[PDB]
Amino acid sequence: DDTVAGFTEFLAETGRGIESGNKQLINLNPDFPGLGNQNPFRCKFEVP
Amino acid sequence: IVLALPIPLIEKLVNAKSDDDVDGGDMLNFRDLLKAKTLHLPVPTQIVWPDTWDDAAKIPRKIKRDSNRQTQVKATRAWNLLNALFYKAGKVPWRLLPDQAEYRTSFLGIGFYRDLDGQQLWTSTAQMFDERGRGLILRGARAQTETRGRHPYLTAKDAEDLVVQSIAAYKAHHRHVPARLVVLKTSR
Amino acid sequence: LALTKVNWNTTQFDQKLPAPIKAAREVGRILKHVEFGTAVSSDFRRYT
Amino acid sequence: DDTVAGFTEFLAETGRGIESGNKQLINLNPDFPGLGNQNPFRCKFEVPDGATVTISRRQVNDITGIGRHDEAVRHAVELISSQLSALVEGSAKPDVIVLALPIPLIEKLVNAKSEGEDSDDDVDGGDMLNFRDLLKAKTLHLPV
Amino acid sequence: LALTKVNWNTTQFDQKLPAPIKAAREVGRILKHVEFGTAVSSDFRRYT
Amino acid sequence: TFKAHVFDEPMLEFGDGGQHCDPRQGLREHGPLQPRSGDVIRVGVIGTDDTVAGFTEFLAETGRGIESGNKQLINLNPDFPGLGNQNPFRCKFEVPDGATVTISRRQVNDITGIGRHDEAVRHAVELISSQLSALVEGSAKPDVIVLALPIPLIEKLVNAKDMLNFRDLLKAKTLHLPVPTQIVWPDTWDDAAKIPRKIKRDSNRQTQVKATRAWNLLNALFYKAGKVPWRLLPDQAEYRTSFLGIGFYRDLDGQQLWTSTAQMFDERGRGLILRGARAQTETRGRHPYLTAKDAEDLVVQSIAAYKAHHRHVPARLVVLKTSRFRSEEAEGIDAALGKSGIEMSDLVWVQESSPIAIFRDGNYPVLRGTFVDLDGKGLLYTRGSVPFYGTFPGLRVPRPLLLVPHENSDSTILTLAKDVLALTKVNWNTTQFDQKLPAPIKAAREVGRILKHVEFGTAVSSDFRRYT
Amino acid sequence: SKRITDSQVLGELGETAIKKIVLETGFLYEQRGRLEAGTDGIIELRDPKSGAPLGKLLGVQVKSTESGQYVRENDNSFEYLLKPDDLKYWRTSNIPVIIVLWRKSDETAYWKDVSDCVRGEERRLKFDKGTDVFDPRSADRIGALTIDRRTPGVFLPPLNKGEDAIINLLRIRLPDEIFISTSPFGSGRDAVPELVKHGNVRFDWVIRKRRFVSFFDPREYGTRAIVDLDQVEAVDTKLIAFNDEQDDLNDTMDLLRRTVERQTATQLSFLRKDRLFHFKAVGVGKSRSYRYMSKVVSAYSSKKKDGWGYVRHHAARLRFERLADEWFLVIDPDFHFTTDGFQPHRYPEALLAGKKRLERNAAVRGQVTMWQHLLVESGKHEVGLFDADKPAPLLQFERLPVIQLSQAVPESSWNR
Amino acid sequence: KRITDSQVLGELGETAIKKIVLETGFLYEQRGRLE
Amino acid sequence: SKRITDSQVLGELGETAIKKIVLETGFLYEQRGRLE
Amino acid sequence: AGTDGIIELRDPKSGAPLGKLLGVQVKSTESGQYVRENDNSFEYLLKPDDL
DNA sequence: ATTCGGCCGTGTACAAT
RNA sequence: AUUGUACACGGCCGAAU
DNA sequence: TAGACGTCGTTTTAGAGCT
DNA sequence: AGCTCTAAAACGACGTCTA
Ligand SMILES: [Ca+2]
Ligand SMILES: [Ca+2]
Ligand SMILES: [Ca+2]
Ligand SMILES: [Ca+2]
Repeated sequence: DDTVAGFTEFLAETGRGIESGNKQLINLNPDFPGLGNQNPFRCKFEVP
Repeated sequence: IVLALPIPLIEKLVNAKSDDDVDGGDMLNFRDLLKAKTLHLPVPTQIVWPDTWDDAAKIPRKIKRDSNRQTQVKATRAWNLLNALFYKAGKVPWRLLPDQAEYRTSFLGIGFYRDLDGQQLWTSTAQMFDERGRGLILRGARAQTETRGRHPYLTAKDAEDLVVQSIAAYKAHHRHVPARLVVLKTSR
Repeated sequence: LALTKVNWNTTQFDQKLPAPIKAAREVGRILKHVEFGTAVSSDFRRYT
Repeated sequence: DDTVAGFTEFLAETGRGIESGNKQLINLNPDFPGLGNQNPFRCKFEVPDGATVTISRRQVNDITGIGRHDEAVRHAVELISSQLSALVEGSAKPDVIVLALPIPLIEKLVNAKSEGEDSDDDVDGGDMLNFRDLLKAKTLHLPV
Repeated sequence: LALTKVNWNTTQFDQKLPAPIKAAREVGRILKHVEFGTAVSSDFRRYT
Repeated sequence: TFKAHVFDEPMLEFGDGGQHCDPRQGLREHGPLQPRSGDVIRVGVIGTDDTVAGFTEFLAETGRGIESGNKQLINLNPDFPGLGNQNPFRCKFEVPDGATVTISRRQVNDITGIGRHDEAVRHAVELISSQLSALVEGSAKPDVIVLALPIPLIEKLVNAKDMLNFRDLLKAKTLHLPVPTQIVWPDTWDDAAKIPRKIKRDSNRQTQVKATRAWNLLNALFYKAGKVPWRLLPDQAEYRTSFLGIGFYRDLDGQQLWTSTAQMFDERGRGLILRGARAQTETRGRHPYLTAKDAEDLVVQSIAAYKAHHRHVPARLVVLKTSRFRSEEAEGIDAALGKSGIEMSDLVWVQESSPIAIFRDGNYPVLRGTFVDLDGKGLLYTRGSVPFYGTFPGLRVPRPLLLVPHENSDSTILTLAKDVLALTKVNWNTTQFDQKLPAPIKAAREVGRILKHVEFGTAVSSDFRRYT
Repeated sequence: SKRITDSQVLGELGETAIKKIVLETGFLYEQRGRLEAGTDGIIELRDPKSGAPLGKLLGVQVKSTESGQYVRENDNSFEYLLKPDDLKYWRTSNIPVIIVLWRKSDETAYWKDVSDCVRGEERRLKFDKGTDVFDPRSADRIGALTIDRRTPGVFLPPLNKGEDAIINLLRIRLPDEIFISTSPFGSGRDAVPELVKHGNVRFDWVIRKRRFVSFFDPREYGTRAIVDLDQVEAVDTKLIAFNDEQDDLNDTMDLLRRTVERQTATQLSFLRKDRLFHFKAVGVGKSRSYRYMSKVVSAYSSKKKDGWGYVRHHAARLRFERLADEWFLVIDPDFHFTTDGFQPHRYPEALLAGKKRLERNAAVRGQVTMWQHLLVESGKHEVGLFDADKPAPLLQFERLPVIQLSQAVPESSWNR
Repeated sequence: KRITDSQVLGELGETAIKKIVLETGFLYEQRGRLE
Repeated sequence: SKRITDSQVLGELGETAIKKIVLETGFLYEQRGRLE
Repeated sequence: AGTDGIIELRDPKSGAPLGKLLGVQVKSTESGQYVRENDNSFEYLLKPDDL
């Protein structure tokens, strides 16, 4: 129940967008856009 | 389905420390065994360790007991994980852009893997070809043949039955044999 | 070189090995535990 | 392609509703309502494009050309399983796959009579293979 | 008597046999051709 | 009962992915499917000096543009854009210096002096073919050669003062020259000139408006230059298909019947190969059908031609014939397919003499593309009222095509009708897209006219540029 | 207090009523808010076949009325005066604007393009009650205003709901009983002269391969000398009519045509060199007229002219086909020319070519309906109404259900 | 995109009902895009 | 001759601004037609 | 439909509506970042069906 | 001879209601 | 023969008596 | 009888007015 | 400097003069 709740928050966290881990190389380490118009998959990752 | 293993379970299954004496050193791999034993299930499964969805989590390495494993940044982990999740959901993320004037080609990769006894050698093959339209098929099959040995290469009959199987799989989607067949192999 | 960009297991495209060669090895790991003669799905989503 | 087109039209026909066969017993033999207020499943049964696989006339003639009925059933199962494998790994993966068997295939596999001289009818043997049971068993690994 | 009305293969509710008995016979037809020791799906949608 | 269906007009492709339902309009917006290299299509002209100069100005007259012959229907009778940015072919047609061969008045009077029409036709053919050779060998090197026949020659070669046809004979005797030809009468490039008819000497020849004439003539010139104007827009996921049209033509003596075939298939990438060919071995007879052995050879030759471009055998083979498919032909075709491992096959008889028809309330006929299933036999209206044209461009009543598939056909009649209807829009001999017959069937008949005079065993070009 | 007068609600009633008419046509309506400047709405064209919005708009001005008569109403047409300020605003628009008139008393709606001025009077429109009705039948006409006819390459997909078309086929209801026998006569033609001597001529009989078949019993209403009575055993028609043998198709077709000839012998004469059924002319130089339903329509089946003249008998090529194990009859309209009405004309080239050139789908469809009415009536019960010397006809013809077409020809928009 | 016949049917019904209310004497206000 | 005075435009702008404020709040706003 | 609103021109001086319409489609985002957005420019990808 | 099926070839009228 | 349709005429073929 | 011109109904804000 | 009517615009049909 710790990991199930923990991973579920992560899926919602990716929906909000994740800041890039290294701004020096923005192409090798890009930031996950989120649920905006830049959504890489045009879908929502949800746990029903 | 995402299998979020807890830290104590990872310690027992992977690092095997909670270890007993070594018997041959061919310890079972939990991930490969789990994937094989649930091949009859209709939904693909994904294994995710806690340190990827939580930067606070730390799992020590198996042999180097005093050091945690180093992972990519959180943004990169989200990119790779969600792309795999999308692919396993039943859709192809991207495809090679095809040249307009190109031969209808089918790619067949051939590889070998040690048997569980550690001595014999089996043949595992993968086939890549783009279906009619915007799509890409990646099949994974094992040569339905009985010629067991330690040779990291195929036999004359074994290769023929393997190529025939790959062609039939291609003909199921295109209804015509490929113009070109490129066979990539891990041995001479 | 073109085949290295369709592995689908990672979003980083500087993969060393072509996908059919790489996919064959990934199938091999799972199939060590599948007894010979057992029919299994050929979908690569079950092995990646 | 005759059966695929025929069955696809039937699914659309059920959407428009089918009158009851026996009006005298309207409960034992009701009428399919179709799309609307009384849609029994609240869903549309559609066959998306690219989700159909056609059995060629040569493929049917290949199965019918086999003398032994048991061999013909086994050969047909391998043929349909290959088509089923291609359908589930394609871009348009269906929710359920319908095998609309053509009339000649049913005659050869169920009735077990061949257009030419029949072999397995002459040699009955201990028992006979059932095409439906074998097909379901040989496609248990497929996800659909 | 209640178990006779959950035979989803038909919509006519008057059924001579309870579903667990009926379903156990249907899976027998399919598993007749499955080699022993081969893992198969337990979902009944594959047998009905 | 009988279930109807109205197919939407198939979409075409005009290069750079340009999609439109009208060839002439699609060419205006996007240009030809295969863009011509360079900017000038050199056109050679043969004829009397007035005819040569008259046609030379006509090509220039097309550059300035031709006003639409009927303002009421500008979709059926459109203007010719000219050399602007809306050029239908994105190229200019020129008669380069030195690419002109003149028929002298003595030469013309030599032809008309022969009493026998057949002897005069043969004498004219050898004279014209000799002048064709001079143009080809010379430094001019045109891409397409236009033969502008003078009025006195037309009055003699076509009208009297079975019998030989000058166009068919001329085309056959020039099959060995690299440059394709194109016969043009003075009525095409000059409204003033009038040609009397053959039987009725009083009546002149009614012709289309000049804008329509320029559209059809220049499209043929562009196609004969070596580039495909347009192509059917391929579907997203369709079987790699090859279309083989089989037709029959009367022998020169007028009794025996040969087999002429035309094959059309998509090239690898943007292209559309149309091949006209004759059966390699023909058994003597008057039969409008085929024999099991020769029907096998036609398919085998057809597969090899497809395999030369694609390096793979076609997934689906569609055979269109002008006569009912008989058991001998079907089993002969099946034998060839098994050798090459073709999965699916269709055998359709394109009947044009069927009396079944469909009528609607109003003064206009049924829409083009309307289809009705008749016990597995299709009633396709390849011609009819066209919404794009705003009318029905034709005489009394369109006659529908009856498609009678053989029992050895994989696809349904609904699918075959859609393919047959689409195949009517790739007849490059004209820009009007409401053609009654599919291109493989029509091209086979047009090939038969030229091959009537070509002696058996002679190796001739399979390119359709030489027969259209 | 605040009041919403009947004029205001009626004005909003018209806008809603027109929106209801537009929506059931298949288009999209767009009611403009408080800041409307002379257009009460926007109409967007939709493709009924695919449902894709075509993206072509046109302004709408709705002028309602509870009751009353418009300007110069005469139960056929009326006039409407446009306000000059409204006319000026509509001219500046880059989209066509149509004015729709709604009357509550008879719930009728009429439409007209505001640019369709009559007699040069810019601010006067002349409606027509028979063709300006606002309803789904006018969908193609509305969309035609959205494009400039002067520019090439503009067109609209058909917007009508659909049409209904006749099939030019007549279902044949064969009698369930057929009279077959193995007659001693070798060939059919050999037995024809032998029938004349015996008498009792019916001529609905076909014999080939030494086997005899007819719908009537040869033992009465016809001769018996051509057949052996003992072997005449009556059998069901389904055994031979719907039988797969090619020979059983040929005799059935020949038997069907000969049976048809007797049924229509009152008005139809069957030519032999050309397999053509033409209306027999009563009176050498007397033109005829045949009446058929649709409505009362009288077509000059036999027509004569002056000079040496001719008689243009309406003709048909009656042919029989088997579809889905059910026999159908095909009608092929044609014309037959005769000098005195009985012997064939000798140069019908110019007459046939001249006549066939003129008619269109409207005329050809009329001939199909005329023939369909005649063959259906010719086999009806009580056609002779005597029960003796005139038995009920063997063949029953019934019209097929009307063919349904999803798309319809925009004939109304094609007015020149 | 596309507009299904069911989508336009709903707007036809709401317009038909609004038409019915108007000569009844009342006032009808069709709501916005949000359901 | 047709004129849309600044008063009507200002009133429509005020209504639109109030609707925008309401939607920013999170509620739903329905605008009444001519018969308001 | 394809468009989300219609803009009608109007002369600011006299208030006269010119009658010229102008289709408008509005895409609304919440704290997003357009594709390759600098401090002075960005890009946008139109759906093929919208074109 | 018939009865059913069909096909290919050469001319005129017309540019579409 | 810019282009095809419609119509008219003519020739011929396949199956059985 | 047609045909603007008019009165009547509302919103919408803003001004000249009496206070 | 507040109210309050009063102007000014638009739309919605409908008598009323005005010929
Ligand atoms: Ca993975
Ligand atoms: Ca079942
Ligand atoms: Ca040509
Ligand atoms: Ca309004």
